[PDB]
Amino acid sequence: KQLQKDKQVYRATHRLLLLGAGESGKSTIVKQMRILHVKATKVQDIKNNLKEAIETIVAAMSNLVPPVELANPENQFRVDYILSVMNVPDFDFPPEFYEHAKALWEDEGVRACYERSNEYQLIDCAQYFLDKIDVIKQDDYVPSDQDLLRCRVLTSGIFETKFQVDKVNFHMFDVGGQRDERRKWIQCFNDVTAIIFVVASSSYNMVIREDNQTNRLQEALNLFKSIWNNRWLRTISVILFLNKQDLLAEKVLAGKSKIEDYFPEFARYTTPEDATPEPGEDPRVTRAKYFIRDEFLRISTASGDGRHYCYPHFTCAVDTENIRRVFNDCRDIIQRMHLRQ
Amino acid sequence: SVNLEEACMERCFPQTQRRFRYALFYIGFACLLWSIYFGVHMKSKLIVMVAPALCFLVVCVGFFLFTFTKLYARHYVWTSLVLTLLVFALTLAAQFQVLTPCLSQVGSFSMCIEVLFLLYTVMHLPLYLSLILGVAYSVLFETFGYHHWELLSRALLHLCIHAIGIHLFIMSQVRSRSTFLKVGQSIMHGKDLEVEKALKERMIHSVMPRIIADDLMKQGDEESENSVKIAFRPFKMQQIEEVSILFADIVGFTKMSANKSAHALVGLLNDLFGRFDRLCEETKCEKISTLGDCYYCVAGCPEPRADHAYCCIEMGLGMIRAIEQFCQEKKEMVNMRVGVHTGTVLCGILGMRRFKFDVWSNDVNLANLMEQLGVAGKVHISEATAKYLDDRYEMEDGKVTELKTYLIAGQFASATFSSLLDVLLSTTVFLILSITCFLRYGAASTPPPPAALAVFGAALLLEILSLVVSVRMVFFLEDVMTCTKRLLEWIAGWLPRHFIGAILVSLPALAVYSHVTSEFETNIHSTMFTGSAVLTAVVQYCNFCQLSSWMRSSLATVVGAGPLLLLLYVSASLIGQEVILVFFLLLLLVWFLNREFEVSYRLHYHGDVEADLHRTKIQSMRDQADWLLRNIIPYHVAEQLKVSQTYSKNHDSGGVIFASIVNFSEFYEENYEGGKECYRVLNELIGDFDELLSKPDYSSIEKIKTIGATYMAASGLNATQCRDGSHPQEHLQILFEFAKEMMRVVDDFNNNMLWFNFKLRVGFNHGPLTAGVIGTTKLLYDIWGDTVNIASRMDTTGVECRIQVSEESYRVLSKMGYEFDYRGTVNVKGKGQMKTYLYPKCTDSG
Ligand SMILES: Nc1nc2c(ncn2[C@@H]2O[C@H](COP(=O)(O)OP(=O)(O)OP(O)(O)=S)[C@@H](O)[C@H]2O)c(=O)[nH]1
Ligand SMILES: [Mg+2]
Repeated sequence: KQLQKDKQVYRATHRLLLLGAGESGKSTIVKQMRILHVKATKVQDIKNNLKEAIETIVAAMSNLVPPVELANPENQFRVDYILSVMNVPDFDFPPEFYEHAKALWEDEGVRACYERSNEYQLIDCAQYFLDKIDVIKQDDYVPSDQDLLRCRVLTSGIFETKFQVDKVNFHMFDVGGQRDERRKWIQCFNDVTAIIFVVASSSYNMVIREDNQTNRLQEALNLFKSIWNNRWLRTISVILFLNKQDLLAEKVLAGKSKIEDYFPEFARYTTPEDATPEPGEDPRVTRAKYFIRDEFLRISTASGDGRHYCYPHFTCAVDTENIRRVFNDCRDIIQRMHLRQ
Repeated sequence: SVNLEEACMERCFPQTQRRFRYALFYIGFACLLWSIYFGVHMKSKLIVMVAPALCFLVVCVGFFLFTFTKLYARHYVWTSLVLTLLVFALTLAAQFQVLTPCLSQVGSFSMCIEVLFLLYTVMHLPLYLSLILGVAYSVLFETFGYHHWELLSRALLHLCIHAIGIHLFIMSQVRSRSTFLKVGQSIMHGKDLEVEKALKERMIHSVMPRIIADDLMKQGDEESENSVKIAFRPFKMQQIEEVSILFADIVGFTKMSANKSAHALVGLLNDLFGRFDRLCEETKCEKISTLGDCYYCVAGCPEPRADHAYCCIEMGLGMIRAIEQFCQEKKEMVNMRVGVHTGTVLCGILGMRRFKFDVWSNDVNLANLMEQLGVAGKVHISEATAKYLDDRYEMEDGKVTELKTYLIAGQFASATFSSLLDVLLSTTVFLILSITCFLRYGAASTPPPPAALAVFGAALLLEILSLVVSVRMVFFLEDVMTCTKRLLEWIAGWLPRHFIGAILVSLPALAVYSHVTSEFETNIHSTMFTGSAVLTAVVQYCNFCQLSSWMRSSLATVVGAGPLLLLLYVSASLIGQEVILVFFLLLLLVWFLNREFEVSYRLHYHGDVEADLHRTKIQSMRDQADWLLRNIIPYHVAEQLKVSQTYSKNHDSGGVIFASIVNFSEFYEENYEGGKECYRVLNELIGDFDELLSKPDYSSIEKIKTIGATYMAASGLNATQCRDGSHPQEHLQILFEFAKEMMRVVDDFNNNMLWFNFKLRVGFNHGPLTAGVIGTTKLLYDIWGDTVNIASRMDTTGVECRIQVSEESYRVLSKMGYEFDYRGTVNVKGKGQMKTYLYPKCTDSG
């Protein structure tokens, strides 16, 4: 009947449902997983992402309590140049556009705009490619897999991906995080194996693109609260992550944004003794990451009743080694949970 | 139990004749061995001890080969009687010529013993008759043996043998009768479980298509069987592609059903629908259900086809001709508009109540509207079917009067109880035996043997305490402690059962063997005395038929034979030979006998557990089939159908509620595998509505059916008498309460819904209607009437988060204390302007 075996190889599979707001890393992490266990427009969209970022800075230049002025106003036409292509559906990306982007990227008024990135919706890998593309200002270059993982693609709809880890089947579903897409996630709520809720750790001082008035982290907190209580979700433990550890660490080292400013619960907060930080790790950063960690744990603490547990870890998506190690640990956890049924 | 007890033997007759054959075998063997014994060594001084045995032997073999007789089915009783009487005369005549001091008591004694046991076993005599014959034979034998303490001793032997015998006999008889009752109930269960299976099969086939019904007839995945007795409710729903779909609304059906008999409407409707069924089977199309003025069918959904479009449209033509005939057969100038469309559909069943297999997709609504936008008589076809219509039919681009559509026109008795009684009788008999063994010494004021009195008291206490165990086990006083009872009868296992019974039956022999160390061997009187004693003792072991065969047989064997062979050297010598002979033959008897009886016991147990399994199974089956019937139909209509072929029932009053999920289709994305998970969500919702029905107060409501996003409920139907304790029309309120509930319910459902909210609108009407059913082998109960399409097309015009209510209902409900903010006046098909009322008092700003 060829079905008596297929249902069991399904039972021999891992369903990995990914959650998290937009730009969290869901696309990033599924890209990572494919590389770790497994046709040219890729190079194109990157520029488009570039084309986005180069706009976002200049657009928001007039959208701050100071109108962000160039240190070199003579390149204002350059600005206007970008404002001339401010909405170009297609774009050949001519080399003069590359020059116009770079020249302002080295401008320090542009630098003052970029440094206040929190006060407006903006991609994360912006400054990275703002220098990486100077290497591919020409056209005969194939970007790095590092750029591939840093490629900003908007997740919209069920993106199923299968693979094998040492004779164990794994089937993850990339799913967007924007508000409208959240009407979809329900479709995947049917007997999924493990529920990877990632959160953009560094997105505590910024607001979501929905209303630009609700803190990205506070938003995701409310989200996770809701889902941790979902009448079909009280029975499967949750694996939690904190993406962009590095970016958060840079936020701390800059000391410009204040978590207590955004969330005063950190001022009166104490570092937990069970902290297992890496060598050469700012203890204040350890304090803050575990602060957020418990802030999410709190929700997984007020309920669950021993039927579904949290296992909060840490993650920097551009660090394939981080991904590998934490994912191996998660593989242990999920291969345990697989038979919990 | 008059001729039933007759039937008992009717199937007991074979085993009875078997037992009888083996019995006669033993009897003849005994007479033979006694003849040859009295011939070979001694007592050759006379031939009347052997020739009678020979003629009796040939009489026995004539009895044996005679049992093959045909005029026998009632006369066997007297056969047994007369055969016993022959045994009687033979033994007594061989007996009387004694009292010379060289004959022994125990010879003829043992003879009588065997006679009594064999009669008790096989001869089936009525308790009174069996008993009187036994006692008469005993007294006659002992009184002929007469030609002070010895005589009462022998009489005691007689009576205790009678006791053990009546015990065995009644046990055999009750076993027979009970076992017969058991096999009767078991065959009852077989022949009723078959028909329960058949009825539920008719059910499941009348609810699901043949293919998928027979799929459910595999009972492989017990998930659907777990629905009889947990995050997502389980359900089987598959996406299927490229099938055809056909709707048909009866043109002006309402105006047709104007003044029907509420019963003639039933017949004509079911008539035309049986016509349609007659079609679909031939046209190879699967009808699905019937929606009031409309009805619909599919083409090759379970079984994919390529001509499915042909099948469907030709079925449509058949419907056209059928409504034509009826239009001039009954002379009802009423036609039906019909529409068709082809595509893909997700098909399955949702909901736990009134659920029937159904189908959904945008293509569903497409064909639906194309019908309710299609002209009467000429089928409204789609481009989706025109692309492979293959123009073999009257292609006509039927443009509406307002997406590439076209038109076509052609071309008691407890095992424990047993144990208690048999223990009782065993201890009593052993008791009176040792009683005689004591009163054997009547001359001495105090008898010498003290160990006899010691073991007397000991075994007395042991058996009497086991008696108390049994009697507090039965009469259930629980005077000492129920924990003691439980922990102390846990030891009454199955094998320790064997061992404790073995010891309890062994004890009488050692008890009377308290008298073995003394001198008897000189006294030839005491010799025959103790011989009679030990044989009467060993023959007791039979009574615990609940105890094993090899075990009890070997135990009795050794415990009898050991000390007698021992004292064969302690003596009155040749009598040793004769007594060991009779002891041996008796052993073989009792061995085979208890064998066959323990067989009877194992058989009774087997039958009991078997019939018990069948009873459990029929219980479960009737449960499940009742559950499916209650799913498909209400209860009072189940009453009627059992007494009536059809059903029909008008109701001048009745409330009807429609709940339509507005934002479903927009919530529904198809970019997944048809987004069928959204339909899983829908099924979850419908189940959470079904649970609202099983509320006790909400048991009063009847869920009619569901139509995709539509949930349909009504009441005023189970109401068969207005009660003085209930306001007659208050159900309209509790029905309305239902609205207030589920409208709230979806919010909780929405509470588990992130960044989206389902919003349904609910339309309510009240008034007259009718209820009927479709047909047999295809069961479906439904309702119709003006209120029906009124409320349907009403809730069609409602607004979510608000309750659209008919104005006449609005009055009576306002009188029921409820608040409404006026909506206005709406336009209904065939009803023009109608005043409506919204329930929530300006739920929005105003
Ligand atoms: N530096 C750094 N950037 C990261 C990391 N993870 C994700 N990002 C950045 O986040 C941005 C968006 O990542 P993405 O994978 O699309 O998020 P998402 O969760 O999939 O969001 P969406 O696809 O539903 S819109 C990218 O520009 C990427 O550079 C990280 O670990 N370190
Ligand atoms: Mg994403």
